[PDB]
Amino acid sequence: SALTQPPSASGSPGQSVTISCTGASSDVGGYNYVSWYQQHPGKAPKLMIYEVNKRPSGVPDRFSGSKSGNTASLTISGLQADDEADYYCCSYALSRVVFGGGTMLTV
Amino acid sequence: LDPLSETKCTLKSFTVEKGIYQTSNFRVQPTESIVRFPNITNLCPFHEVF
Repeated sequence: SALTQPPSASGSPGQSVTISCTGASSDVGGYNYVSWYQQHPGKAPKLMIYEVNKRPSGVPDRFSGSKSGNTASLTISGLQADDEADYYCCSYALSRVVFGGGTMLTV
Repeated sequence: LDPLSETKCTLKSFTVEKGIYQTSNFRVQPTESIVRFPNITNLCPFHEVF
């Protein structure tokens, strides 16, 4: 099954928003194969979340991730005027990278 | 070719004396048809672990 995400989401500065993701897969290695990448307008993406209960080093604490069943969630503690960008959830369970459909974020 | 020839082959001789000298062999009725009766189901998670 291919990944799916909401068409978009809205918010405002200081508010805590969240983004969802459905259509994940599994294997003998676990079920934590979900990663979120934030791609600004007209430039290379950047890794934001991996191992949803974790994240890369140096990543601001303004973001957080969690999973529940076949659905995942990307929690953000606070938006900013510069946070307007696309977000894609991606699964790499069965040695096959299947990016998400993409969801827009605005204020 | 006939019961006498199999009797000879069991005796290993060309001159059989009088009697029931050999219990030639047994009559195994042959299997005429073959049957395979497995179950029915779907594919397997082949590479969900490999």
